[PDB]
Amino acid sequence: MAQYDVADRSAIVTGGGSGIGRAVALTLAASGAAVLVTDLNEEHAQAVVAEIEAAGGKAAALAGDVTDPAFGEASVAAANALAPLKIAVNNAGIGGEAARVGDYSLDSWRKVIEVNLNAVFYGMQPQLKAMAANGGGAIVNMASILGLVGFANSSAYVTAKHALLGLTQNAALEYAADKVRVVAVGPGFIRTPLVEANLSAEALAFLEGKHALGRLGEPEEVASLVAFLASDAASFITGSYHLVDGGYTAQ
Amino acid sequence: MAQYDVADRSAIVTGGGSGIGRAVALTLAASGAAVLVTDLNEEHAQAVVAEIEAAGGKAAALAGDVTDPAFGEASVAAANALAPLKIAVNNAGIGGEAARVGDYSLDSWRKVIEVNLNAVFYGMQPQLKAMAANGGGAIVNMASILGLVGFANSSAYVTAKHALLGLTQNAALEYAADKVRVVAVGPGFIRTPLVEANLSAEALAFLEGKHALGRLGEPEEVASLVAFLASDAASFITGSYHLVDGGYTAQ
Amino acid sequence: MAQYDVADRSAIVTGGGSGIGRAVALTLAASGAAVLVTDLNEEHAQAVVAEIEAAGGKAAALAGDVTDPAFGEASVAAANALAPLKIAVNNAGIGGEAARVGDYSLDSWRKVIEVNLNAVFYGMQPQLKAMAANGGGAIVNMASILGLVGFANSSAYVTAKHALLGLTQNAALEYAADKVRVVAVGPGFIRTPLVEANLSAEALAFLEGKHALGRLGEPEEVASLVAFLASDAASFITGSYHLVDGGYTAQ
Amino acid sequence: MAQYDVADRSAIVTGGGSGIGRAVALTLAASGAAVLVTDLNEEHAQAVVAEIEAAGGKAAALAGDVTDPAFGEASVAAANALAPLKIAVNNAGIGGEAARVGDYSLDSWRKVIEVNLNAVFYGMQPQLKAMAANGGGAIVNMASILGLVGFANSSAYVTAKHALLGLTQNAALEYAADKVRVVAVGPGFIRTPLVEANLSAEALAFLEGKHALGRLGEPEEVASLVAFLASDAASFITGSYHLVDGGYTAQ
Ligand SMILES: NC(=O)c1ccc[n+]([C@@H]2O[C@H](COP(=O)([O-])OP(=O)(O)OC[C@H]3O[C@@H](n4cnc5c(N)ncnc54)[C@H](O)[C@@H]3O)[C@@H](O)[C@H]2O)c1
Ligand SMILES: NC(=O)c1ccc[n+]([C@@H]2O[C@H](COP(=O)([O-])OP(=O)(O)OC[C@H]3O[C@@H](n4cnc5c(N)ncnc54)[C@H](O)[C@@H]3O)[C@@H](O)[C@H]2O)c1
Ligand SMILES: NC(=O)c1ccc[n+]([C@@H]2O[C@H](COP(=O)([O-])OP(=O)(O)OC[C@H]3O[C@@H](n4cnc5c(N)ncnc54)[C@H](O)[C@@H]3O)[C@@H](O)[C@H]2O)c1
Ligand SMILES: NC(=O)c1ccc[n+]([C@@H]2O[C@H](COP(=O)([O-])OP(=O)(O)OC[C@H]3O[C@@H](n4cnc5c(N)ncnc54)[C@H](O)[C@@H]3O)[C@@H](O)[C@H]2O)c1
Ligand SMILES: [Zn+2]
Ligand SMILES: [Zn+2]
Ligand SMILES: [Zn+2]
Ligand SMILES: [Zn+2]
Ligand SMILES: [Zn+2]
Ligand SMILES: [Zn+2]
Ligand SMILES: [Zn+2]
Ligand SMILES: [Zn+2]
Ligand SMILES: [Zn+2]
Ligand SMILES: [Zn+2]
Repeated sequence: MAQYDVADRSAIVTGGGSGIGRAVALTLAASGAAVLVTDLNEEHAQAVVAEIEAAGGKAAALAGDVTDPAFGEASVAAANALAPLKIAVNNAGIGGEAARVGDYSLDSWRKVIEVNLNAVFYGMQPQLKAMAANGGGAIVNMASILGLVGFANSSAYVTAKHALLGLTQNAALEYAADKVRVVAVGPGFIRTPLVEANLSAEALAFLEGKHALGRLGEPEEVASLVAFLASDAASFITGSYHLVDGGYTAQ
Repeated sequence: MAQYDVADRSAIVTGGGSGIGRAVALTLAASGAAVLVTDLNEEHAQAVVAEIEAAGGKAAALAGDVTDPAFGEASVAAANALAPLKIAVNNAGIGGEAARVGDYSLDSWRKVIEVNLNAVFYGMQPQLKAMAANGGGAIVNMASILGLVGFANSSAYVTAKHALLGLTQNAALEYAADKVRVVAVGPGFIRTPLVEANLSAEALAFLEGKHALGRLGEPEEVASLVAFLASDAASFITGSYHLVDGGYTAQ
Repeated sequence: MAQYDVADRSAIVTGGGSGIGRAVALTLAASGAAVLVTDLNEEHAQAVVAEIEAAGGKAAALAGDVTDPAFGEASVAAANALAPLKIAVNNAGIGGEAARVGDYSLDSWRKVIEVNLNAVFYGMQPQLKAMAANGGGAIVNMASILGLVGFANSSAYVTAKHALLGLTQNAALEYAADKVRVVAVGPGFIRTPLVEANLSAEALAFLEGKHALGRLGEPEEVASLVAFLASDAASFITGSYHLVDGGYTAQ
Repeated sequence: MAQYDVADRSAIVTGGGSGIGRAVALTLAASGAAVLVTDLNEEHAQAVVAEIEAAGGKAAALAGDVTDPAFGEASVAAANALAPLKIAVNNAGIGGEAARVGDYSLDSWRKVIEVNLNAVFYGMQPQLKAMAANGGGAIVNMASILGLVGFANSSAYVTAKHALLGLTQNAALEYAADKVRVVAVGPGFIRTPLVEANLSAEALAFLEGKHALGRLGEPEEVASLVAFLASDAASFITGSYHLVDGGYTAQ
């Protein structure tokens, strides 16, 4: 019977057509949030919107690329047109080329920075200004355990994640006075069916060994934290990093 | 309309007679938890159980000293009477003398360690075993911003809150496989009646400037995070540190 | 009267003609390091080389832009031509537009990222492979206290410097087997010529008041740490972040 | 040919008789420091002074228990007699029992805390006062990787070392005005001869795998960083925690 004060407000969830973003959208809607579900995938974004409408919640699907600053502008105006924008979850992420730092391809590095960092930046610009004018809010940026620690062959990913904590802090420092809070969430390895369906049974069991809890997290487990940080309950929580990693980074 | 997944179990709130402890007990009871308010101050702890009971909640008081390991054994029994124990908040803490390391009294150092660190460990011992026995749960150790950063003339206090992150980290690693989660919460300067009663207007301002949000935090604001990480919704969050600091440590 | 085990090997130092990168190159070459001083400003790189050679040290200038991957291929080759490349200090950086996250120029954001992060990555690529090749070495990345904590209106910079900590961690993990150590250094505010030149005395004062020591650092004071980490003495130090901030991030 | 600007003054190295304390004494002395080995083992402390005078340096033993505040007072008198005290390494530490938090021996916990933390504090009080009067100095506090991250079954230790970073921060803030620097070192697992002696082949192989460099640290490698941070070359470094771990904490 978990419910969060996220009503009477619109909420953007970028990359919300699948996995953790989906879990976020559904959870936020199911506490009364007007959820603008944005994604490169028009059809997934609609497929989610349909569940939220079917569950009894308001939700709308903008399709687009977060690397387009204009698309960030157009997700804020679409959200504001459901309810005042008072929530943004910059979740949309790709995993990138699997290569060492000396072998990493300059286009693949640049792509991973563009999406996992710069698109969060482009998205935040019209989120901060909207929330700031309409009296306050909460931006949740989707980082990782790998915004704190390393993992071999995922340098660009590791690097992007790490960058987010600094942009999170700075946005939080700058817009605290406008009562717009900015936090970062830091999951351990989550069973997003991309992961499940990409990994061998041997590989899955290895990562499982990295986390003290002895499993991978579920999307719903990240969403619950995101929803809490996005709520009025977390009114004193800004600029900070929050792990959901079943004890990965504790050793 | 915030509500947390803590029903059908007992919660020990140490130093729950007053301040953030009192906010926590209130907030935990209100969502269905059976709260054992433990305090030195038997009557404070009673006063709090009444508000719970006059709000429809369930709760009992136990007066004792967390510095006595026995009292921590006795707190777990008393809680497990009410319902199976699955939450414990080690919240009880004290200020200690206002001095520089080189001028610190060997008693005030030893005292602040004993209460603010050792007593947290003493309570944890039975807390863990009892939670493991009954298939798992959640321990939230009340730390601070000052378990991460310094404050001048509060060495003993800062040292103790730093310590708590390690204890938290080890306990989480060691009892993951028992589904017993352990986390720590770092508030910024909270507006308790003792802080309101102690601070000059000038000193109060100075601390406000140090927080990005441009105010001290309210107890209910710490209470909310604690209730969430104590809840089933936080089932993948363990060993981690969680700030509720209004952007104090983001600069 | 300090000396460093940095002899019989070549040492790239990006941003070499000015402030901190200059001090690095001096300190390294004064312990017998063959210093390639690389920089946009040919004639600034030349003026440092001369100071080295004048003190007895072996140094070469190679003016260009680190935002060209070609110019890190070339910088390495021209280092290997003096002595085996066993040291690289990715020090070159820029500050970017003084503006809020919401108002931040996209041009300036991408230009601050490019120099401070991507160029570090482009120049680390051949560095890593080159040092791996001459049976080991050490890369030092010039981050900041602002890879740890925020400073408002410098979001891009802060974001960039935060990123380096991940890249650094990932490089280290990935090339530890090949005995190539990677480490970040985090200075606080340093009185470079350009910092002394553009700060007003009022600004300068305010900053000194945020550092415990009550002054800004000197470049001499950053180069020593850089030199030590880049030496054979720091043989068991890889992947870690080392603050030279006069107590700035301790509060 | 590494040398450190640690001359024209006395150093305290507590635990200076064996392992990382012994390596520290040897390294400091060689660069013109007048070392006061202080240790429990009367003999071992003397055998280290002998190695120091044999290589040509200046050194004195003083056998005692750091847990005795008076012995700190006496150690500092002894140092101030050799030369004005401007180094203090609080190196002296013990393991405690290998048990879970819930089963952990209450005296073994209290013992560990007493030495690893409180003794460092007891010792610091006269260290700090003496260094402020005689125009500044440095205090290196020996922490560990286990001051940041957990290790299963060593909870009292992990706790004690975490605590050191708080004490280290606070001291640093309070006496920065008096030019007393306070830092912490975090070694990874170090194959000191006592550790060479107590590990099975199976257990040593397990720890080596946890370190990116794929071997345990040598005590000379920890000795070098301690020496640097203690030196005039580190004059803008205070309040900070310096890992020498072999990439242990970078994953
Ligand atoms: N183990 C994990 O899965 C894990 C752990 C930590 C953090 N994360 C982060 O969580 C977020 C979501 O991860 P996930 O595992 O749920 O991913 P996913 O692959 O399941 O879904 C991500 C969605 O992002 C969308 N997307 C990609 N690029 C886009 C772009 N340029 N514009 C718009 N939409 C775009 C895709 O359509 C996709 O549906 C990412 O930021 C990821 O980095 C994932
Ligand atoms: N500024 C703040 O108020 C602030 C900020 C961050 C963290 N905290 C932490 O929150 C916790 C609660 O602090 P607060 O501000 O609500 O203070 P408080 O004094 O208002 O409440 C603390 C309660 O703990 C009890 N207590 C103290 N020592 C005890 C002992 N040995 N045995 C049993 N009960 C004992 C007291 O009787 C008191 O009722 C402490 O750990 C404190 O350090 C407080
Ligand atoms: N307060 C400070 O000065 C301070 C403190 C912390 C960190 N840092 C970092 O230290 C490094 C040096 O900064 P600084 O203070 O010495 O500044 P600086 O301007 O004095 O030195 C930077 C040098 O890099 C050169 N440069 C810039 N872009 C380049 C490019 N694309 N290719 C080649 N050369 C280029 C400049 O011409 C200059 O010689 C940077 O990474 C900076 O962020 C500086
Ligand atoms: N693997 C490692 O060796 C390692 C890694 C990281 C941190 N550390 C820390 O490094 C420090 C030195 O440990 P070590 O590896 O040299 O261990 P060690 O046991 O070889 O040396 C510790 C020394 O301290 C002395 N000592 C102990 N209690 C004392 C007391 N009360 N008063 C005076 N002297 C006392 C002992 O006689 C001994 O010579 C400790 O603080 C330890 O926790 C050790
Ligand atoms: Zn389509
Ligand atoms: Zn599909
Ligand atoms: Zn499944
Ligand atoms: Zn109030
Ligand atoms: Zn700070
Ligand atoms: Zn030119
Ligand atoms: Zn010029
Ligand atoms: Zn000057
Ligand atoms: Zn050996
Ligand atoms: Zn780790």
